[PDB]
Order: sequence, then structure tokens, then C-alpha cells
Amino acid sequence: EIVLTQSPGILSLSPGETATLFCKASQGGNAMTWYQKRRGQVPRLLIYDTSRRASGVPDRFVGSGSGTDFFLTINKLDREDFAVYYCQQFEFFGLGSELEVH
Amino acid sequence: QFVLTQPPSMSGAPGQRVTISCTGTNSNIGVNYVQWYQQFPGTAPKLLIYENYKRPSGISDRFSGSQSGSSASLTITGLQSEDEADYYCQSYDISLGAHVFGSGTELTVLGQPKAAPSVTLFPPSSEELQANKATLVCLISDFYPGAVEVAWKADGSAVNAGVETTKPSKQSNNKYAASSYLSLTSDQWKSHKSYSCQVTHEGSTVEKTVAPAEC
Amino acid sequence: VQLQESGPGLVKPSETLSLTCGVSGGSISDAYYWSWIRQSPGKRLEWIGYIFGSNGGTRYNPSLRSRVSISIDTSKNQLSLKLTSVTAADTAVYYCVREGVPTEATTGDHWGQGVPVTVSSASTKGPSVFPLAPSSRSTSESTAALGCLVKDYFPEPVTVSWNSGSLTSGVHTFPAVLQSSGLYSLSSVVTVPSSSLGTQTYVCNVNHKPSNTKVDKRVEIKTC
Amino acid sequence: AVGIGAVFLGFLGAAGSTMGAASMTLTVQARNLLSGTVWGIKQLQARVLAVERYLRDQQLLGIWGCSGKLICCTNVPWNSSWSNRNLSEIWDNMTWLQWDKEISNYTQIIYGLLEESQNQQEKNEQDLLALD
Amino acid sequence: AENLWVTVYYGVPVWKDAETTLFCASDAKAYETEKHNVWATHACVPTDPNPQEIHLENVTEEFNMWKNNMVEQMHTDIISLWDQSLKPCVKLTPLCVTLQCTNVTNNITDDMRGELKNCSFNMTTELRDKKQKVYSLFYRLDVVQINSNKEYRLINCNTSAITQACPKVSFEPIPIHYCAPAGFAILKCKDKKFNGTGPCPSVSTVQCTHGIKPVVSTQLLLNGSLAEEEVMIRSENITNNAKNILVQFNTPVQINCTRPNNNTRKSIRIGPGQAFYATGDIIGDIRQAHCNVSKATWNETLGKVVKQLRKHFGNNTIIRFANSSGGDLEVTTHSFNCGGEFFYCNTSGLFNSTWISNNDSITLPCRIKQIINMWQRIGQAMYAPPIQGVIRCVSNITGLILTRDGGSTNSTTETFRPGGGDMRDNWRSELYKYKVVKIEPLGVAPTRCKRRV
Ligand SMILES: *[C@@H]1O[C@H](CO)[C@@H](O[C@@H]2O[C@H](CO)[C@@H](O[C@@H]3O[C@H](CO[C@H]4O[C@H](CO)[C@@H](O)[C@H](O)[C@@H]4O)[C@@H](O)[C@H](O[C@H]4O[C@H](CO)[C@@H](O)[C@H](O)[C@@H]4O)[C@@H]3O)[C@H](O)[C@H]2NC(C)=O)[C@H](O)[C@H]1NC(C)=O
Ligand SMILES: *[C@@H]1O[C@H](CO)[C@@H](O[C@@H]2O[C@H](CO)[C@@H](O[C@@H]3O[C@H](CO[C@H]4O[C@H](CO)[C@@H](O)[C@H](O)[C@@H]4O)[C@@H](O)[C@H](O[C@H]4O[C@H](CO)[C@@H](O)[C@H](O)[C@@H]4O)[C@@H]3O)[C@H](O)[C@H]2NC(C)=O)[C@H](O)[C@H]1NC(C)=O
Ligand SMILES: *[C@@H]1O[C@H](CO)[C@@H](O[C@@H]2O[C@H](CO)[C@@H](O[C@@H]3O[C@H](CO)[C@@H](O)[C@H](O[C@H]4O[C@H](CO)[C@@H](O)[C@H](O)[C@@H]4O)[C@@H]3O)[C@H](O)[C@H]2NC(C)=O)[C@H](O)[C@H]1NC(C)=O
Ligand SMILES: *[C@@H]1O[C@H](CO)[C@@H](O[C@@H]2O[C@H](CO)[C@@H](O[C@@H]3O[C@H](CO)[C@@H](O)[C@H](O[C@H]4O[C@H](CO)[C@@H](O)[C@H](O)[C@@H]4O)[C@@H]3O)[C@H](O)[C@H]2NC(C)=O)[C@H](O)[C@H]1NC(C)=O
Ligand SMILES: *[C@@H]1O[C@H](CO)[C@@H](O[C@@H]2O[C@H](CO)[C@@H](O[C@@H]3O[C@H](CO)[C@@H](O)[C@H](O)[C@@H]3O)[C@H](O)[C@H]2NC(C)=O)[C@H](O)[C@H]1NC(C)=O
Ligand SMILES: *[C@@H]1O[C@H](CO)[C@@H](O[C@@H]2O[C@H](CO)[C@@H](O[C@@H]3O[C@H](CO)[C@@H](O)[C@H](O)[C@@H]3O)[C@H](O)[C@H]2NC(C)=O)[C@H](O)[C@H]1NC(C)=O
Ligand SMILES: *[C@@H]1O[C@H](CO)[C@@H](O[C@@H]2O[C@H](CO)[C@@H](O[C@@H]3O[C@H](CO)[C@@H](O)[C@H](O)[C@@H]3O)[C@H](O)[C@H]2NC(C)=O)[C@H](O)[C@H]1NC(C)=O
Ligand SMILES: *[C@@H]1O[C@H](CO)[C@@H](O[C@@H]2O[C@H](CO)[C@@H](O[C@@H]3O[C@H](CO)[C@@H](O)[C@H](O)[C@@H]3O)[C@H](O)[C@H]2NC(C)=O)[C@H](O)[C@H]1NC(C)=O
Ligand SMILES: *[C@@H]1O[C@H](CO)[C@@H](O[C@@H]2O[C@H](CO)[C@@H](O[C@@H]3O[C@H](CO)[C@@H](O)[C@H](O)[C@@H]3O)[C@H](O)[C@H]2NC(C)=O)[C@H](O)[C@H]1NC(C)=O
Ligand SMILES: *[C@@H]1O[C@H](CO)[C@@H](O[C@@H]2O[C@H](CO)[C@@H](O)[C@H](O)[C@H]2NC(C)=O)[C@H](O)[C@H]1NC(C)=O
Ligand SMILES: *[C@@H]1O[C@H](CO)[C@@H](O[C@@H]2O[C@H](CO)[C@@H](O)[C@H](O)[C@H]2NC(C)=O)[C@H](O)[C@H]1NC(C)=O
Ligand SMILES: *[C@@H]1O[C@H](CO)[C@@H](O[C@@H]2O[C@H](CO)[C@@H](O)[C@H](O)[C@H]2NC(C)=O)[C@H](O)[C@H]1NC(C)=O
Ligand SMILES: *[C@@H]1O[C@H](CO)[C@@H](O)[C@H](O)[C@H]1NC(C)=O
Ligand SMILES: *[C@@H]1O[C@H](CO)[C@@H](O)[C@H](O)[C@H]1NC(C)=O
Ligand SMILES: *[C@@H]1O[C@H](CO)[C@@H](O)[C@H](O)[C@H]1NC(C)=O
Repeated sequence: EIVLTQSPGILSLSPGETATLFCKASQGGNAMTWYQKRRGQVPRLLIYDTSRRASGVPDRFVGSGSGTDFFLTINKLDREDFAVYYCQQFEFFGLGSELEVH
Repeated sequence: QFVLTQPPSMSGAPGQRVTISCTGTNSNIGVNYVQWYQQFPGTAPKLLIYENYKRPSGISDRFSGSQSGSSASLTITGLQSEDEADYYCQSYDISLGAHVFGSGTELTVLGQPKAAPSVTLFPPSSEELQANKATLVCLISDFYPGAVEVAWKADGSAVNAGVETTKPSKQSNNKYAASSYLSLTSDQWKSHKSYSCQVTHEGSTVEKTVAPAEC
Repeated sequence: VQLQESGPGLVKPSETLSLTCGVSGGSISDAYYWSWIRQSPGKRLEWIGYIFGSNGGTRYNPSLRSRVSISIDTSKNQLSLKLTSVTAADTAVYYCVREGVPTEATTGDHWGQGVPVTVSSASTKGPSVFPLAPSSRSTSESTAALGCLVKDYFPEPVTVSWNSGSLTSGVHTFPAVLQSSGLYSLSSVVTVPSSSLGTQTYVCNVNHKPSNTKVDKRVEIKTC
Repeated sequence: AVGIGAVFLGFLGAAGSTMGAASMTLTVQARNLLSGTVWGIKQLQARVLAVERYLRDQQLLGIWGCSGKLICCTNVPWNSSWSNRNLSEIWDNMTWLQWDKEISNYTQIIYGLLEESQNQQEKNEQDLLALD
Repeated sequence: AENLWVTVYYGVPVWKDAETTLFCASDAKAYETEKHNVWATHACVPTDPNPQEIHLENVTEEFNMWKNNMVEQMHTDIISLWDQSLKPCVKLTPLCVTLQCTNVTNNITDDMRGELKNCSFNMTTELRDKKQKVYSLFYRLDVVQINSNKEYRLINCNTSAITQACPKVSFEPIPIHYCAPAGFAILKCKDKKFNGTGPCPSVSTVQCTHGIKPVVSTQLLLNGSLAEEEVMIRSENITNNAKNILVQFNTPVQINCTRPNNNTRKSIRIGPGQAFYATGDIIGDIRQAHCNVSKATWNETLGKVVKQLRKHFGNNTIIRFANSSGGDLEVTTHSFNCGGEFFYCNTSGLFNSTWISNNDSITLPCRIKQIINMWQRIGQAMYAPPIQGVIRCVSNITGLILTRDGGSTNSTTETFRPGGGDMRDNWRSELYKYKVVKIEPLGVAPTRCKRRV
């Protein structure tokens, strides 16, 4: 079974900067998906097919990567962008990351 | 499987006029040129008809050629005895993307007289007896028709051990040639008083006989 | 413009047969097609491939397209054929041909002589040639049959010349037999007048190319 | 004369080969282009779509120098900045399918160049036969 | 010299990829069964015999069965032909009525249930004033309980009307040929091993396809075209478990199915010129309609597909099978149309096996529905008339449709299950070898010639 690994994860930063979370797969060849969950709300789709953005998505979220290694990079951090993030290849799932205000 | 169909064999009297038909489909014959080729047995083939009616130099105007729809035809006016051969139609085909040949048609010319066979019965060499073997050779040449019978025989009985036989093979004079070998040891050679090759051809039975006393 | 064939007559299974076609009297670069034709037992004729003389453009049978390759060398004035991973269906006689001039008084097509090629696992054999010495039962009415048995050669063929080909009159290379051992044996005789029996000498010059040997065996009369 | 020569293929038969050999046969690729209860509407709109396409092509060829020549030449020099290929290699190396991806960028301009060239040549020869 | 000039060429053989309509055409033998009794001769020009199938050298194109078009319009066209074959036939409006029902005369064990119910009711005669009392037979899957006494009604009479098919028009398939109009071509990959995606190195163009027989079946597709040598599995994304898996195997395996109960039809009149067909008396013992396949051929073919399937998932893998997981009726079992009557036949007896890393016949029982609803349209229910005599049919099982279970949490076994799903996959089993391309003439190339004044 394909297991995803999440990297750094617990990440505390200030507004106005850029940040990047990392994920690595146990099996290459497939695509990638990124999900945002805020506090006490319903999760929301950011990135499907490893580079494409959904509706209601500003383009300052940029996903990239190849093979097994994928990066999610947000430039120009805002207050609403502090949330929990998930990587997704198939029915499998990764553990998540944490964006906190520093 | 051949995409070009011919009836396999045909025969006719000398001086006759025959038509050899080559039957295929539209996809090969109906758009392309067809050719007619001639080969003897044991002989590389020769072109007779190119582009459905034309003959190269070196070939008589005795044959004629026609083509219609998905069928081709060669016509021999005044059949000669030389034309005992195998003839083929050939073209190129789109659906296979390849040149193809016909079924093959063996023209055996009638009127050939029945030729009584020539026989030759060889004993083994004394070298072969030094090699402790004995080959008895029955060569049957220059005979018509090609229905010949060979039988190897002992002193009073027949023998069929070590016997191998070539068929009547249509030679250059349109007659036939054939052979049979009787394979023994030199001790089995000197175990008998005679060895016979008795051939039956056109109801005629002729037995050549050697003796191991005659080496 | 004459066409001749060269190569081994026996090929091992799953291996690569190679053929060399040698051309005389003309260049290979001329505006003509050069083709390979094979003939199976039972006289099933089957086209293989052809290549244009000038630039070298090729066209094969698609149904064997994986395993066939055709090349041309203008330096040696030669055609070359290669077939990989042969099996028992590939036992055939091979000719190389030129298409012929598009004129009024052409000779027709130009045919080669041919190479017989056998696909087999058995090892080749140098022949045993024995002089068929004419007995008194062979010397009837001033004419005698004297020959050579080419026993146990593998594979075909053996070429039998008589006194190094200088005598061809009265000769006949009979059809060979196919033994139960799988080995070929042929008879090649010459009918000779009896008065020449005491003076002239008669070697059968038998050659077996797949074993690359030649046996020159003299036929001599001896009482027993 | 001919024992075995390349006869002809179906339409798009040569299209794997090089352009020099493919240019020998065009009429085959040209002839198989015209001809060979709601469904009748689909067949009729198919047929009129076919003749609409063919008539567009005939008109677009007519406004250049050659109406029905089927092979033309003209007076526009080849700029090598489009293709950067040698003459020796293209007629003996590449196919049209290979060619079309290479010349795909520089289209829709060459057509206008042909239009302007034919227009200016027609008005100049018009002036020539005007003084004639 | 170096002033190369442009030259335009008309009729350069080159194409592009496109999408358009197509053309339906069949043989001349279908016109012998006259007066449109079979469908697809309302809209069929007779095919011309021996069309060209021209071969090509070097040229190599890529294919893709999954985003391929023209299958969508095939799924449209069969539905449209089905709907066009019904409007000249009678409606069944006055049949929705209160039914007085009972059990048929049979020495019934109490725990088993009757598969046939015997009902009587009222119906209008040819006139308007007379009304008559009549009786017929029905299966249990068509009546339900309305709510002392005991009475039923039909299943469909609370959401829709109901249309009877005509007994003239037959149901057997016939070879439909597809053809391209003027100015296109159809390519065909003749490669021996081509899984279903990517480049194919030996192509051939064509004007019309081969014979295609449209059969409707949910699992275990029938009368199909088998592959050449091996057993081929094909899928879109294998590691994705949402997509089905198409298995085409080499040797066909025979299958028999039969219904043994002798049946007698009967013609009730509804009014002026309206016929209606009931199911009258039953002469014989009430047996159960079933299907037979051979044992060892089935086991050997399953061994074949295990041996071929092991390459896509590593060698040391336990592989097993299981029956369908659930859902509506016509996707658990497999379902077909033999002899002008529809069968739904249970398949749990075939998919129970497990496979380690290193004369008798199987039967399976079926059921018979009289009313059907294919394609699950919202207001379209179709009745089917009964037929006469014992019915049997023989066919060739050819392919298979499978679905992997989405197994997480570290298990080495990979079970497989049959799943019907769409009707599109049956056509995708046959149009996996054709894309449609559009001709483009008038190329343009530079050379050294120049037009004189
Ligand atoms: C996969 O493909 C196979 C092969 O075709 C199909 O099997 C055939 O299915 C058809 C159904 O269309 C069967 O055809 C039926 O055969 C009956 C028996 O015919 C025999 O008897 C007649 C009369 O004596 C002989 O003339 C004939 O030669 C046969 O020996 C017929 O009685 C049926 O016709 C009935 O319906 C028509 C409709 O109006 C009436 O006009 C007729 O009078 C008659 O009442 C029909 O012809 C056929 O037998 C099947 N087997 C074979 C070997 O062909 C499979 O059906 C298919 N797969 C699936 C799932 O369908
Ligand atoms: C597709 O085809 C398959 C293969 O046939 C079917 O699978 C079988 O389905 C039946 C469901 O009916 C399975 O269950 C069996 O049902 C019996 C019916 O129970 C009656 O008898 C009991 C008393 O025994 C009454 O109380 C009851 O009211 C019923 O009248 C059970 O009795 C069976 O139990 C058996 O096994 C247990 C455990 O060993 C024993 O204790 C019992 O004594 C008895 O021996 C049984 O549970 C049956 O098991 C399935 N077959 C197999 C091989 O597992 C599918 O049903 C069919 N698909 C569809 C949709 O029908
Ligand atoms: C597994 O499932 C996937 C779908 O989940 C399936 O589809 C293939 O996915 C790949 C993505 O890895 C597709 O490749 C793309 O194709 C489009 C076609 O135009 C290109 O535009 C893409 O370009 C990429 O790079 C660009 C550079 O800027 C980006 O801008 C762009 O957004 C893309 O990142 C890329 O090449 C592919 O087309 C599909 N389909 C097929 C048939 O391959 C895949 O087939 C399944 N199987 C496997 C083994 O993966
Ligand atoms: C589905 O039903 C069909 C019903 O037709 C059934 O097909 C038939 O099966 C029988 C038996 O399986 C076949 O009969 C065979 O006939 C051939 C040729 O005549 C024989 O070689 C066979 O046996 C004969 O010889 C035996 C001695 O070797 C004798 O003991 C024997 O009595 C025979 O004389 C064999 O019987 C028949 O040909 C087919 N017919 C068709 C049209 O297929 C099919 O088997 C059923 N399906 C399954 C899976 O059972
Ligand atoms: C199909 O493809 C094959 C393989 O590419 C083609 O064969 C190739 O034909 C070209 C002809 O232009 C050969 O190129 C030239 O060969 C000559 C030989 O003297 C050389 O002097 C040139 O410099 C150039 O290399 C090429 O060698 C040849 N390749 C092979 C493997 O045979 C074939 O023509 C194509 N078309 C058809 C219809 O088969
Ligand atoms: C259920 O089906 C049964 C048969 O499967 C039908 O029963 C038959 O109904 C007819 C009514 O006319 C009965 O005919 C009568 O039979 C007696 C017997 O002597 C005869 O005297 C009468 O003159 C008349 O012919 C017939 O007997 C009866 N069948 C049986 C077995 O009794 C019935 O119509 C169906 N419907 C129900 C029961 O609602
Ligand atoms: C088919 O049509 C017949 C004839 O029209 C129907 O028969 C009728 O059935 C009703 C109810 O079953 C009868 O009403 C009953 O009348 C009796 C005495 O008259 C009374 O005791 C009951 O309480 C009830 O009121 C009616 O009389 C009867 N008519 C005739 C002529 O028999 C029948 O119901 C219709 N449907 C079916 C499914 O059979
Ligand atoms: C069905 O046939 C297609 C076509 O042959 C197969 O698709 C191809 O699968 C191979 C893997 O065996 C892919 O190779 C991979 O390429 C990437 C490119 O960077 C490389 O990084 C990987 O390490 C690997 O080598 C190939 O790209 C892919 N596509 C094509 C056009 O060849 C497919 O696998 C076959 N089988 C199935 C079950 O679908
Ligand atoms: C696929 O396989 C499973 C396992 O064999 C099947 O499950 C079985 O389903 C039947 C009916 O759904 C169960 O029968 C039960 O009979 C009692 C008798 O009174 C009844 O009260 C129940 O309501 C039920 O009908 C049976 O117990 C069950 N077997 C097991 C082991 O749980 C399933 O039906 C199969 N799928 C198909 C489509 O056949
Ligand atoms: C028709 O068949 C049904 C089905 O067997 C019978 O229903 C049975 O009714 C009795 C008493 O009401 C119950 O004890 C049984 O358990 C029922 N069977 C089932 C399977 O539930 C019904 O009685 C039959 N009617 C007639 C007239 O024979
Ligand atoms: C199915 O039922 C019908 C109807 O009874 C049977 O047809 C009868 O066959 C016998 C024997 O030839 C005839 O005497 C009757 O006249 C036939 N009746 C009709 C209405 O045609 C048929 O044989 C049955 N099928 C079987 C027994 O397999
Ligand atoms: C079902 O399979 C049988 C064989 O299992 C097929 O029968 C062959 O059909 C071809 C084409 O008509 C014949 O040339 C063969 O002689 C038949 N027999 C065999 C043993 O190959 C049959 O075509 C398949 N399809 C149908 C619809 O029955
Ligand atoms: C029709 O009757 C069936 C019988 O169970 C029921 O399930 C369905 O909901 C009903 N539909 C309507 C619209 O009443
Ligand atoms: C299939 O056949 C093989 C060999 O006859 C046998 O070992 C195997 O057990 C069979 N399959 C099943 C499920 O029994
Ligand atoms: C499981 O497989 C075998 C053969 O089919 C048998 O033990 C059993 O009947 C199967 N299970 C079911 C539920 O039929």
C-alpha cells in the first residue's frame, strides 16, 4: 500500500513571507493533491493533478514536484492562510502539517 | 493459403490450345499488373508474360495473355511437348502489402509414348566391404510413365531391409528417372547367394541379379 | 549481369542465416530492383523482400518483418540477406533477381542459380563417396555404367564433376534418397564405351559445401 | 520488361515514405475526396460538409497563381529563418507528417504573401496589356 | 540558386485527429427478412462486398481507448434505435387494474415460495358496454401487494405507463458495419500485443470496420472477438481502483442456458384492433431455468488469467475471487436476452476460489422477469411478450469485467469482483482498435523552380 510521508509539518512563521511543505511517496508515477482544513470548518480543495487550481483559489498557492517528491509553496502569507494542510495520493492519506503564527 | 487460386494440374495433347486461369479478387488483380512465369523441376523460373499480354525477347509468340476483372488467363495455341513444366501467376497485393504467387499449375503434355525402363544394378565396392557394409544400387532411367515399381529380393525371398527409394523424377527429356539402394553389412552380404532388384514398369517385370559370389 | 548465391546450407535452430548474392556484369547502383525469392518444399513460392539499386530503399514482406534484414554493398558489388531465429519452416531454395530493363527487346527477368538452405539441429557430415565399379553385369553390349555413390552426406548438396568436369557426356546425377537415418545418399553415373575402359581414368569430383569438403574418388575396374 | 516493380498503393499509401517518392503520386490522394427517417439529415449534412470543404480548398487555390495546375511554382523566395534545413536532406530524409510539425508555426502568413504577390502580378500584367 | 522558391502541392497525404459523425451500413442478407422486422434496415445502405483494407509501412501513430470518441455516439444510436422501434406498437394503459390472485395448482412445500402467480381481473371488450373476466399468469417480480382477501397490482403502474413490444420485431443482433464519410479515414492497429494505450508500429487504414454485433450483457460479455494468443488485461490507471478491468481471453468457453417449461400464449382483445398476449396453460412439470458450463475448461481459463494477472502485481501474491457485493438486481447477477426473452442468472458459483503463489458441469440458476427497464430512463418501462415451447441457447463466453477492492491496511491478497456498471464498456471491448482521422491536402514546401512571366 502507498504510504505518504509529510515533511516539516510543524512550521511557525510571520505574515507576509513564503512557506513550503514537503511530501514524499513510497511509489512514484502518480499525481498529487493538496487539501486545506481550517479550524472548526469544512475542508477545501486547493490542488488537483499536481499543478491545477480549483475554483475560488488565488494563484499564490503553487504546487510543484516530480516523481515521488512534491512541494507546496505559498507566497505572501495572510492571516486566513494559517491552517492545517494535507497531501493526497489515492484513498490513502498523509498525516498533515501545521501552520502557526510566529 | 494463397490469395491467388489456380486449379492444380492439367494435361493436353500436342498441338492443343489450352487456357490456364488465375483467379483472385479485385484488391490484387483488379488494379495491378499480373505476370506469368515458367519453371521446370530443378530449374530456376523464367518470365513468360509481363504486364498481362507482353512477352520479352527470347520467348516465342506461341502463348497469349489476357486479363479481365479479377481473373487472368494464358492461352497456349499449338501445344508442344516441351511445355511439361510448372506455371505460376504472380502479382502485388495491397491488403497484404506484398507480392504474391498463384497456386501453381503443372502442365503435363499428353502424347508422350510409354518408355520401357533402363536398369543398372551395382554391387558394393570392396572398399565398402572393408567398411563392412554393402550397398546395392538399382538405377532406373529414361522411362515413361512415372509409375515404376522397385522390389529388392534375396536368394528365394524378398528383402525390404536397408531399402530406400527415390521416385520417378521427371528428367530433362520429359521422361523419368529413379533409384533404390539396398543397405546391408558385408557379413549379411556374404550371408546370401544372390540379391535382386526386380522392377515392374508398364506391366513389364525385369529382375537384375547380382551374386555375393560375384562380389 | 549474372547472379550467384553464397552461404551455409545448414543453419542451427534459433540462429541467424546469412546469404551473399554476387553479381557480375553490372553495378549494383543502377536504377533497378533487387529481390530475394525463396521456394519451400512442395514448390510454394514466397516473396521475401526487395531493395532499389540507386539509393537503397527497402520493402519487405510485413509478415516476417521482425526478423528479416536486407543490405547492399556497392564496394564488393554484393547483396546481403540476414534472417534471425530460424525454424523448420525456413528450409528453402533461395534466388536473387534483378528486375530487367524497361525496353523493347529485353531478355526478361534475370535469375540467380540458387542456394539450398536447411534449418536443422543435427550436425553436418562430410560424405562417403564410393566408386560404383562396373561389373560384368554392368558392361552389356560395349557400354558400361560406372559411377559414384555419395552416401551419408548431410545436408544437401554434393556437386559431381567427372574428370574435373572435362567429361559431361553420358553422365547423370540421379535423384538422391532420404534415408531413415536422416542422411542423404546420391548416385552419379557416367555411361562409358568399353574400349575406353582400359585407357582413360575417371574421378568423380564430389563436393559438399556445408561440410566444406571435396572428395575426388576414382572409379576403377577390378575383378572382384 | 518489368518483373517486379512498385505498382501503386491506396490513398495515403505512400505517406510513410519520403516526400520525393510520395510526390510521384498525387492523383490517388486527390480522387478519393469527393464521393468514393432522421438519418437522411445526417447524411445530407455530411455530404454538404464534404463539398463545402472541397469548394473552400478550390477557391483558396484559385486566388493564387495556379487554378488547376495541381503543381505550382511562384515568385516568393524562401526565407531560411523559418525552416533552417538543407535542401539535400528534406527530399531524401523526411515525411510530410514529419514536416508538418516543423512548419506549423509559420503558417497563415505565407498565404497572405501569396495573395499579395498574385495581386501585384495581376495588376502589373494588366498594365502591360493596357499599354498593349 | 540560393533563392529557393515556395511551391504549393495539392493532395499531400497527411492528416490530423478530429471528431465527426459516422455512417451505419450492413449486409444484403438483412434485407431478405423484409419489411423492417429487424431494426437497422430503416437506416442502412447495404454494404459493398470486399472493401479495401490497405496496408502501410513505417508510419506509427498512438492510440487511446479511454478518451476515444465515437463510442459515445454508438451508445446514443442504439438507444435511439430502441426508441424508434417502439412507437408503432401498442400502449398498455387499461391493464393497470385490481388483480384477484392466487397460487398456481402445484404440490407446494410450505417453505418454498411460488414463482408463478395466477390472477384474474376485468377488461374491456371490443365494445364499450361489455366487460369480461379473464385470467393469466405472472412472475412474482412483477406484482406487488396493495393494502380477509388478497389482491395485487403491477409494479410499474404507480410511476409510468407501459409499452408492449410488437411480436413481429425480433431481438437478435446483426453485424453492424461502421463507415466514414467522404474526406476521412479510419485507422487500425494490427499489432499483436498492444494493451490499449500508446504507439502502435504497424497500422493500416480502412473505409469500413469489421462486423460488430451489439449484444447487451452485464458481466461475462458474449459472442465477442477473442484475441490472438495470450490473455490480455487492460485498464486505464491500474493503481486506481475506480476503473474497471477488461479481460479478453483467447479460447472461447461454451455456455448453455435453457428454460424447460412449456408455455402456451393466448390473445386477449383490448378493444378495436388491439391485441394483448397473456401466458396461458403450462403443460409439464414446473422446473427451473438454468445454465451449464464445463468444469475443467473454466478452471483452466481461470488459471490462464491468474498467470497473466500476476505480472501486474508482483509474483508472490495471493489472488482470490468473490461474488458481487450488492446493489440493484441487474448488476449483482449477469443478465442477457436469449430467444427473445430476458434472463437474470446468479453467478456466485463461479467466483469462489483462491490461488497460491506457486466431465462434470457447473450449473447455476436463473430468474425470469417479464417487464424490463434498460438504461434506467425515468418514464420508460417495456413489457415483453412470452413465447412458445422449450427454449435453449448456446453461446461463447469471451471476456470478463472485473473490479479490484480498495484494500488498505497492509494485506497481501488482492481480491477481485465482477461489476457490470455502464453499458459503454461492452462497446469499448470492440472499438479498442479504431481512431478516426481527417485528411488535409495542400502542403507547401520550398524548392528550386520559378514561374515565368
Ligand atoms: C451468439 O451467437 C449464436 C450463434 O448465432 C446465437 O445462437 C443462435 O441464436 C439464434 C437466435 O436468433 C437461434 O436461432 C433460432 O433457431 C431456431 C431453430 O432453428 C432451427 O430450426 C429451423 C426450423 O426447423 C431450421 O430451419 C433451422 O435451420 C434450425 O435448424 C428457430 O426456430 C428460431 O427462429 C424462430 O423465430 C423467428 C422469428 O420470427 C421465426 O420466424 C421462426 O419461424 C422461429 O419461430 C431462430 O432462428 C440459433 O438456433 C442459435 N444457435 C445457433 C447455433 O445459431 C446466440 O443466440 C448468440 N448469443 C446470444 C446471447 O444471443
Ligand atoms: C447465488 O447462488 C448461491 C449458491 O447457491 C446462493 O448461496 C446460498 O444462499 C443461501 C441462502 O438461502 C445460503 O444460506 C443457506 O440457507 C438455508 C435456508 O434456511 C432454511 O432452513 C432453516 C433451517 O436450516 C430455516 O430456519 C429457514 O427458515 C430456511 O427455511 C440455511 O438453512 C442454510 O444453513 C446451512 O448451513 C448452516 C451452517 O452450516 C447449517 O447450520 C444449516 O443446517 C444448513 O446446513 C444456509 O444458511 C447458502 O449458504 C448459500 N450457499 C453457500 C454454498 O453458501 C445465493 O443465495 C444465490 N444468490 C441469491 C441472490 O440468491
Ligand atoms: C494514472 O492516472 C492519471 C490521472 O490521474 C492518468 O493520466 C495521465 O496523467 C498525466 C499526468 O502525470 C498526464 O500528463 C499530462 O498531459 C497533459 C496533456 O496536455 C500535459 O499538458 C501535461 O503537461 C504537464 O506539464 C506542464 C508543464 O507546464 C504543466 O503546465 C501541465 O499542467 C502538466 O503538469 C502532462 O504531460 C497524462 O496526459 C494523463 N493521461 C495519460 C493517458 O497518460 C494516467 O494515465 C494513469 N496512469 C499512469 C501510469 O500514470
Ligand atoms: C451445450 O449443449 C450442447 C447441445 O448440443 C452440447 O453440444 C454437443 O455436445 C455433445 C457432447 O458433449 C457433442 O457430441 C460429441 O460428438 C462428437 C462428434 O460426433 C464426438 O466426438 C463425441 O463423442 C462421440 O464419440 C464417443 C466416443 O469417443 C461416444 O462415446 C459418443 O457417444 C459420441 O459418439 C461427443 O459426444 C456434440 O457435438 C455437441 N454439439 C454441438 C453443436 O456443440 C454442449 O456440449 C453443451 N455444453 C456443455 C458445456 O456441455
Ligand atoms: C521505412 O523505413 C526504413 C528504415 O528507416 C527505410 O530504409 C531506409 O531507407 C533510406 C533511404 O533514404 C536509407 O537511407 C540512406 O541509405 C543510403 C544507402 O547507401 C545512404 O547512402 C544514405 O546516406 C542514407 O543513409 C536507410 O539506410 C534505410 N534504412 C534501413 C534500415 O533500411 C525505408 O526506406 C522506409 N520506407 C519504406 C517504404 O520501406
Ligand atoms: C388458475 O389457473 C387454473 C389452471 O391452472 C385455472 O383453473 C381453471 O379454470 C377453469 C374455469 O373455466 C376451470 O374449468 C372448469 O372445470 C370444471 C371441471 O370439471 C368444468 O366442469 C367446468 O365446466 C369448467 O370447464 C378449470 O377446472 C380450472 N382448473 C382447475 C385445475 O380447476 C384458473 O382459471 C386460474 N385462476 C384462478 C383460480 O383464479
Ligand atoms: C370484475 O368484475 C366483476 C363483475 O363486475 C366484479 O364482481 C363484483 O365484485 C364486487 C366485489 O367483489 C361485488 O360486490 C359484492 O356484492 C356482494 C353481493 O352482491 C356483497 O356481499 C359484497 O359485500 C360486495 O358488495 C359485486 O356484486 C360483483 N358483481 C358481480 C356481477 O359479480 C369483480 O369484483 C371485478 N374484479 C375482479 C378482480 O374480479
Ligand atoms: C500499456 O502500454 C503503455 C505503452 O507502452 C505503457 O505505458 C508506458 O509505461 C512505461 C512503464 O513500463 C512508462 O515508462 C516510464 O516512463 C517514465 C518517463 O519519465 C520513467 O520515469 C519511468 O521510470 C518509466 O520508465 C512509459 O512512460 C509509459 N508510456 C509510454 C507512452 O510508453 C503501460 O505501462 C502499459 N501497461 C499498462 C498495464 O498500462
Ligand atoms: C454473495 O455471497 C454471500 C455469501 O454467500 C451471499 O450472502 C448470503 O445472502 C443470502 C441472501 O441475501 C442470505 O440468506 C438469508 O437466508 C435467511 C433464511 O431465512 C433469511 O432470513 C435472510 O434474510 C437471508 O435471506 C445468506 O445468509 C447470506 N450468506 C452469508 C454467509 O451471510 C450473497 O447473497 C451473495 N450475493 C449474491 C448476489 O448471491
Ligand atoms: C401460496 O403460497 C404462499 C407461499 O408459500 C403461501 O403462504 C404461506 O401461508 C401460510 C399460512 O398463511 C404460512 O404458514 C406459510 O409460511 C406461508 N408461506 C411462506 C413461504 O411464507 C400461501 O398460503 C399459498 N396459498 C395457497 C392458497 O396455496
Ligand atoms: C409443448 O406443448 C405443445 C402443446 O401441447 C406440444 O405440441 C403438441 O405436440 C403433440 C405431439 O406431436 C401434438 O399431438 C399436439 O397437437 C401439439 N400441440 C400443439 C398445440 O401444437 C409440444 O410437443 C410440447 N413440447 C414438448 C413436449 O417438448
Ligand atoms: C464459438 O466457438 C466456436 C468454436 O468453439 C466457433 O466455431 C468455429 O467457427 C468458425 C467460423 O465459422 C469455423 O471456421 C470453425 O470450423 C468453427 N469450429 C471450430 C472448432 O473452430 C464459433 O464461430 C464461435 N462463435 C459462435 C457465434 O458460435
Ligand atoms: C411505487 O410503488 C413502489 C412499491 O414499493 C414504491 O417503492 C415506490 O416508491 C412507488 N412510487 C411512487 C411514486 O408512489
Ligand atoms: C484447476 O486444475 C488444477 C489442475 O487440474 C488443480 O490443481 C486445481 O485445484 C483446479 N482448481 C480448483 C479451484 O480446484
Ligand atoms: C466457495 O467455493 C467452493 C466452490 O464454489 C465451495 O466450497 C462453496 O460453494 C463456495 N462458496 C459459496 C458461498 O458458494
